[PDB]
Amino acid sequence: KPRLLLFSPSVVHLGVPLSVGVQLQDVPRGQVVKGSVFLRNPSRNNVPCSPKVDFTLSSERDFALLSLQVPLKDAKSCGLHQLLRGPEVQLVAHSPWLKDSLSRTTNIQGINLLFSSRRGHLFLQTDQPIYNPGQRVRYRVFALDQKMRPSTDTITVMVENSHGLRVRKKEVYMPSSIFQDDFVIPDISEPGTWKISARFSDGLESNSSTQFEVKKYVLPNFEVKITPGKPYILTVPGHLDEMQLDIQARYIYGKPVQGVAYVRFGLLDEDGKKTFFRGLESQTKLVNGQSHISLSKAEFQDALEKLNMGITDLQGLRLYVAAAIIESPGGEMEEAELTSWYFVSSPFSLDLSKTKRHLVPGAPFLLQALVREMSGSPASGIPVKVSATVSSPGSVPEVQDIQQNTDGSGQVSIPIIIPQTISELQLSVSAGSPHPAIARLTVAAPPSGGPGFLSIERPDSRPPRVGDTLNLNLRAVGSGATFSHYYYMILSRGQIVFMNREPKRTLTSVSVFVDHHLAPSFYFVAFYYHGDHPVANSLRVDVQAGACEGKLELSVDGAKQYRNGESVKLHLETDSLALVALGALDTALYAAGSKSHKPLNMGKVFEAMNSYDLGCGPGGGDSALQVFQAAGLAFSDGDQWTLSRKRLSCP
Amino acid sequence: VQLRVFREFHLHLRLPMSVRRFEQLELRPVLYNYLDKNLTVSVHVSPV
Amino acid sequence: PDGDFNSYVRVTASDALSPGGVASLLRLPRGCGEQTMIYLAPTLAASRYLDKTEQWSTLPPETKDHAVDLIQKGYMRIQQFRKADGSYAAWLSRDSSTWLTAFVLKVLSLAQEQVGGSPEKLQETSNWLLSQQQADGSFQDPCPVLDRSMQGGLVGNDETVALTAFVTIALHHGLAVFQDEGAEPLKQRVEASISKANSFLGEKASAGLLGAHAAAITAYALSLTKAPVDLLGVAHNNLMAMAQENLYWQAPALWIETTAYALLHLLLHKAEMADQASAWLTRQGSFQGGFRSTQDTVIALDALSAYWIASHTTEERGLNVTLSSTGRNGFKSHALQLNNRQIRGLEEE
Ligand SMILES: *[C@@H]1O[C@H](CO)[C@@H](O)[C@H](O)[C@H]1NC(C)=O
Ligand SMILES: *[C@@H]1O[C@H](CO)[C@@H](O)[C@H](O)[C@H]1NC(C)=O
Repeated sequence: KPRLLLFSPSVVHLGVPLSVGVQLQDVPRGQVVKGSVFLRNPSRNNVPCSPKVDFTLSSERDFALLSLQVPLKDAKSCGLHQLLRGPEVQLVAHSPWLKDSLSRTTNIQGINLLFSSRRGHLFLQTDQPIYNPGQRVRYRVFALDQKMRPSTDTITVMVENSHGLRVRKKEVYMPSSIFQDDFVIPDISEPGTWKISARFSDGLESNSSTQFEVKKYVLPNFEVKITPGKPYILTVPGHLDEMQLDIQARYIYGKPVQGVAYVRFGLLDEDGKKTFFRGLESQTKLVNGQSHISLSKAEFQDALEKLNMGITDLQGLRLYVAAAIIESPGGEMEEAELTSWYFVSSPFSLDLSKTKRHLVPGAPFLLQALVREMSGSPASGIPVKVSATVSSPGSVPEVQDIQQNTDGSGQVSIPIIIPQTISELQLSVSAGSPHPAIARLTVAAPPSGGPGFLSIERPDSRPPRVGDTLNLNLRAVGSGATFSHYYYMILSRGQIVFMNREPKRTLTSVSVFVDHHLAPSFYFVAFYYHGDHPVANSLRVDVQAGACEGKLELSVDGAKQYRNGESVKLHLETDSLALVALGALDTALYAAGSKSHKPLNMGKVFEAMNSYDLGCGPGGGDSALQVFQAAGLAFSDGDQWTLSRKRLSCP
Repeated sequence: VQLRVFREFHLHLRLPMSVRRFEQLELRPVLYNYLDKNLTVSVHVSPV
Repeated sequence: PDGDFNSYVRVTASDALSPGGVASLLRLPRGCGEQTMIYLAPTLAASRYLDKTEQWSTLPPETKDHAVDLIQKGYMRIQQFRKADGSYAAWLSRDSSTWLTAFVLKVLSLAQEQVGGSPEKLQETSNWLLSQQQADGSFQDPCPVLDRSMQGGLVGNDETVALTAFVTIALHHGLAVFQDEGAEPLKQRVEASISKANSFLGEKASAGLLGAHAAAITAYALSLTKAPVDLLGVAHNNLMAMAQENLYWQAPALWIETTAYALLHLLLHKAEMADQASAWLTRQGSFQGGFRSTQDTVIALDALSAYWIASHTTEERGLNVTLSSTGRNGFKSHALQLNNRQIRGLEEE
């Protein structure tokens, strides 16, 4: 009956400490256990290439969170890098209490993890997005560790040519976590996109890359932007909406542009074949720098019939509009093109990725949807209708209809109720009217006869910020109240962070303080033992993207306008001593560039931090082992264990 | 931090990337007059 | 004549047995001096096969320690049956047997990597094996093994040649664990004895008219123990001349044993020929409760592990290019090398 749990992340990143959580379940008050935990290679020999970490547990302290280092030297020593097929290492928890008390066959219990080689973060920056051939390129690369603090490790940068050939390689010994370097593009370089990579010398797969386009150009004077009236066209047989565009020309310094806009229309398929209408062209002057144009239904249908086609064929095609305005009397001409005006049959969209799957019976099932306009910002105030059919539990199926208007950012949380002994649930979601966006989802109930279910309820369905406490309501449904505590844990960025023990009451509430080491998302895994079987549930929370751990405000007090040669006072403020990496860039470079090349902002940093995570899906499982596997854990008590990951990426 | 600069009266000159020697070209500097007063100027290129 | 010259060089490089079945062989040894070997041999073979094939990731870590402790207990089991001169007979009172000593020596040598047992005790066993050698290098078994069905393909038209080949195989396996210092006459006489035995085996293979299993084990013994060129060549030619046809040779244990021995010998010698033999062996081992006799289990597992380790090994696939030319800038030669370089088909300019 007594059991010793063991939790650890599914994937080990060599050279970075491993968060191993041990727990003691159903132990008499008079028993105190002590042992050690270490990594181990199963093939070479039982040679522990990790410093053994001791743990002591008792009735009053039945769990302990240990940090287990995995140094590079020991890991290389045991032949982990000499394995032929399969990068797999084992973690073992050895204690003499197992043999003495449980009389087990052996006193070794553990899991089969899957090591990797990624470590730390590297960020690369270049002087400007687009370069002229034969122009110097200045790039700097910052290096940080997994804790997001500056690192002094050694990287090996390398430039690549447009064809893919290496052009320059270097190795650096950073004492300041920044490396700056210059190189010259060959004068005869053909147009293309060059890539700069940077990886840790020890870690083979710890690379990070940036791209810059090489193209022969002269910096423009003004930018031309084409904006559709709506980002979509309704090709529904009932009706076809109006096609109207606004073309705006603006000098780089703000003043409008006087000139003549020449616009041409055509069809464009996803393959990349353009079919222009020999006609329908527009030639209009610009008033206040903006010109309003439109294509009437009659002329559009005439053009379509002249092309030997009907309006039914406009399924994947998009209307392609090209413009080439000529400034007057300067004479300079600039061109713009639009490749995002799709033909659609529904002006809305539905994203049911937030909705859980295979959820517990006897508790409300929350359907979460994000209604978004076709190629646009999330909608608000658009009614959403859900028809949920609870399939045969033994009798005829029963249907329910619930309608709710989206509040803000498109979020809608519709609590469809589900009875006990449910078989399956079928969900038909329709957003907006007329011309609704329809989505479907089917959920299969867990097999009957289980030891119970755990329901995790979130009273607030909005993304918490940083520094705000979060409350979840744990409850046990369809089970016997024989236990006394709920055990829960948090999983952020692929490593166990928190592990606690909450007493059991009616509607137990747990509070988690959203700190700065939980962003941009975390998994809340809770469970309890109903006799000799685990009952578990999980949940994913997306912390809202906001400010940094520190701060940096570059502010220039005064008006935006200036004059060449003026002196500008630039203020920098932080919370500690920091190496501010400054850079001032022209804006006409973006106009010169054919394709958008977004810079390094907080979105990229947040994606970098959470790319190390092992979680997969919005949470929930048919059993305890499935829940832990979805979360990203490695559980093994003696009778149950999770099979090793087959590949780093979830199916 | 966007930081725009302006003159309210300036000369804009845009030369090509390169030109073959002995091949005639045309320079087209443009005067921009964003002031509220109608003006008159004299434009010349310094010999070299 | 007043132009600009540039040059660029770019070198573009363009490029098993199911774990459950083998795991079931782990059984705790029990019984007399023969039953312990009966239980241990497939168990140690299974442990070695899983260890080399790296299939432990499909089993819980408790299994590995259980297997280690089981093998330790099995090794300690025969320590009480040892005689004065390391004979390792079936019983303390009963007389010894050459095959039993050879099997014990081979198992102990193969199981010395996990537990450190005194090699000085293995010296006496090797000495006892040497003391029974004949003038031409052969050996005679004073008493046949109690169970004859567990011996595999040894029984047949010829028995002495196969027994001598197996004893030589065991001696070579125990040769590796010999201490790098001390007992120099012992290792010298071991080398002389094995050389004489390879000479005898080569002469017998040249004579021909040998059993299939006997020919296979003699060929493997010659190939492993560094036979001379002529004897190894004639033995190999004799062995290949009797090859049958992916089907090769519910199959009898003799077929499995001879196929495994031939596969191991040939791997020691792999191009469109070992694949069919390996596939047939794997298909035979896929039978529920397959690999009946202990000898076939051990030999097939060793052969399959060796084949896997040979097949799954990779190659460096390096490359080097050097350019040398003479010009007004003195003389200069320039060397550039691509390789795997962590990127399959590295390209340099
Ligand atoms: C790192 O390199 C691999 C190839 O080794 C590549 O597939 C991967 O995209 C790179 N990671 C980046 C650029 O973040
Ligand atoms: C400048 O020129 C316009 C004609 O282009 C003329 O009518 C006007 O009187 C002049 N003076 C101004 C705008 O002060």
